[PDB]
Amino acid sequence: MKVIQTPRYLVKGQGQKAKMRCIPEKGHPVVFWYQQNKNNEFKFLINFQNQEVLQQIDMTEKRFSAECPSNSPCSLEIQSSEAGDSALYLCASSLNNANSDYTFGSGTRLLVIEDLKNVFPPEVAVFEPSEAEISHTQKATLVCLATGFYPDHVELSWWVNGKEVHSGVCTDPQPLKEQPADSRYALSSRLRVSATFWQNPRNHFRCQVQFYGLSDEWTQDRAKPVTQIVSAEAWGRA
Amino acid sequence: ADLIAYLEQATKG
Amino acid sequence: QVEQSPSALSLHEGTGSALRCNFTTTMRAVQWFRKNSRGSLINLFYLASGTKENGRLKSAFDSKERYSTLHIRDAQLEDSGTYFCAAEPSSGQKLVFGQGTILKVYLHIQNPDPAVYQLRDSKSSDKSVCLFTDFDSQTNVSQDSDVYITDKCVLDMRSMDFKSNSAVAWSACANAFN
Amino acid sequence: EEHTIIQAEFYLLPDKRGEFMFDFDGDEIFHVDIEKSETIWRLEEFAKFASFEAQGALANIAVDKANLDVMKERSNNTPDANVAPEVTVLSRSPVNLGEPNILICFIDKFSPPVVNVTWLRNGRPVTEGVSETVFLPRDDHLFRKFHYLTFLPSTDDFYDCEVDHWGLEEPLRKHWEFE
Amino acid sequence: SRPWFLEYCKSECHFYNGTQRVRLLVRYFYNLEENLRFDSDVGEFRAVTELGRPDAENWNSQPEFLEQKRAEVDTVCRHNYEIFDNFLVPRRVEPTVTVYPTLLVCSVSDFYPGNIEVRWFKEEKTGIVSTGLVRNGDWTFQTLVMLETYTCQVEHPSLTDPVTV
Ligand SMILES: *[C@@H]1O[C@H](CO)[C@@H](O)[C@H](O)[C@H]1NC(C)=O
Ligand SMILES: *[C@H]1O[C@H](CO)[C@@H](O)[C@H](O)[C@H]1NC(C)=O
Repeated sequence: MKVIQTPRYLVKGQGQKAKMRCIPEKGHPVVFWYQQNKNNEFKFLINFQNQEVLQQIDMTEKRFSAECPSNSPCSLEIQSSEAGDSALYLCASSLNNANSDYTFGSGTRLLVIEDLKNVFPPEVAVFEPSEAEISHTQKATLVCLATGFYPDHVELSWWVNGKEVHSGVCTDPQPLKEQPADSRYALSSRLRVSATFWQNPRNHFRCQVQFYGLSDEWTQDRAKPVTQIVSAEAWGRA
Repeated sequence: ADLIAYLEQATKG
Repeated sequence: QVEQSPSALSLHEGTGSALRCNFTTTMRAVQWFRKNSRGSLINLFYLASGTKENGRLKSAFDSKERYSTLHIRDAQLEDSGTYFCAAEPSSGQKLVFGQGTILKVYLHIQNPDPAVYQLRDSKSSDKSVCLFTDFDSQTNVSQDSDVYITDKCVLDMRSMDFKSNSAVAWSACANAFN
Repeated sequence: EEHTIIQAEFYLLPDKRGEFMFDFDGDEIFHVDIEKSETIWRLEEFAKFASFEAQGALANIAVDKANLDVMKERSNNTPDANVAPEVTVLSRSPVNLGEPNILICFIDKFSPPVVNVTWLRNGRPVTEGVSETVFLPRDDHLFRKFHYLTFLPSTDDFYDCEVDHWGLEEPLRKHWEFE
Repeated sequence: SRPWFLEYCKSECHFYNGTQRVRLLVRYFYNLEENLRFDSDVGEFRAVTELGRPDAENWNSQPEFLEQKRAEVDTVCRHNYEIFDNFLVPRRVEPTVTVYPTLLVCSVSDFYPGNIEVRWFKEEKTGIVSTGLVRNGDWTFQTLVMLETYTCQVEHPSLTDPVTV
């Protein structure tokens, strides 16, 4: 097995507890927790073999709570989140404490805001290929657009004929701000296929965007902006 | 690990 | 002839979509079927005009326009299966089908916990198989030599409101699923 | 700071069973297993903060046994009616399907301090994930006792706590389902 | 029914204000009825029933025994308090609060000590029924406070600031 971390993304308002989960490779007893910031600076947080703690810092002891319960995923929980906890929490596993050959998991991108009031899902729309491009290049490009989502915790995938695809796909490196002056975000992706394939009505195109939001307590008129999937479709025209 | 005190049971009869 | 679209579909639980049939001539009426794992053609709808709702499904038909549509909302595992549409042209008495839509409803794994266990045979400690289980829908499995590895499949322990995926290999359990 | 520590001990006939336990504000601090002659802390974290010589407990018991014979002869062995317990069942926390939990069987207001308790999952006795507490003291002359059951909440399983005592006509059985 | 003979003794240390005012109470019970007491405030043995009289006679005529007994307020009660005061007296276990409808219910579970306040919300003094405080027998309490129909507030010695919904 390969170090598995969930949730891939996370958001909490100040004062709330933020818990993170981690599953080590199969047979890896030693477990590591590190923290990386946007400046790409790492900081060892805590260390476990099986249940028992091998080492930890003075911050983790006061503000963090970590466990590696037998037959149960190791966890790391902040007790009172602050804006400075906003970082990437990498967890790794090792087979042997005497061996430094570490394998890190995906990690959990934690963000801490004043209030969960500005949490908005993305609005996703697919845009059909231009007649112009099809005649001029004989290739059809679809573009997906996720807009008005916050924070920038999204996962964009293309699905064709009930299968995810990567070939002819590329997604914007990072979500841009709709208004650089906090902001609500926007993201786009391109999928490119042969005009023929596109012109086939037997073919179905769908841009699926996973959003990471609340779970939790919601006190506002609109629906709870929970972790959900927002998707858009498009059909092969001839 | 201090030692806890207790009442010895008294004898009857 | 009947042009049904699309060819395939994958839907995470609680998602929705639509199927469509297009006709090359006037049809008396249209029907929608679902062929479940056990290859039985469940009758979902019959309509000669207008629209009908049957639970999470609703179909609409239009003879002049020579089209029909089926809408799924709030997908469930039980919805998986290849959907067909069938209609009779007013010209004759014989039924025409579409190419069909292979639907597959992806499950939502709350607490992934992949692991590969080994199981002994209940008749002899000689035989044993490998069980890869409790992974999330993302993961996939491939097939070497006298090494067999089934495809994946999801089971539902309803009494515990729990569901989990699984796959089997047989021919060590460490190398089986690479 | 208003509290109450209680050294509870006794000897019972004809069952020939005794007990020595300490009580703080209604909760057991520890007791002594006479057979193995050693201190048994209610919670494991207690051992670090204190200690108790079990020998003294056994000593007291012996004297209790003694006194008991004295009390029997003083009352012409005049027997007394038995007091039937009140059994109750309930989870320790809110119950979530697939989310491990604990069933608590609570036997109360009964004497003498001797009963047989049987956990039943789907009509069958459970010998795994079963705990119990010694007979705890109440304000009054009656006793109190807890039994615990580790379980995974499902809609298919149904549980029963069966309590047998000399004050009852037949074994008592309190039920519990996820419903 | 079946005859039984029980020799039961409870030695009670009472603390009104920590080591401020301590009171020893030795209680002796034969079968289901108490028969003999020793109250540190009386300093002497007193039979509660006919059956306890012989003992009171005997023990009260043992000067050194009564003497040792009166002292046990200190040599035993005090001695123990200073010990338990280190871990038992200052024990704090934070409650776990959950709101759900079966009739809305506020589940306050897994908490110590038993001193706790659970209020529904403006605050509602009407249509409130609770199971009452429930001892788990493992140094933890739980209670169900239900409002007939929103906010549930909880105050507890283990909480600097109250807990809400
Ligand atoms: C209780 O005890 C404390 C400390 O021993 C003392 O300061 C306080 O005055 C006492 N309270 C009362 C009611 O006398
Ligand atoms: C409890 O069970 C034991 C063994 O089954 C038995 O000997 C004893 O009489 C029972 N006690 C009762 C009936 O309360």
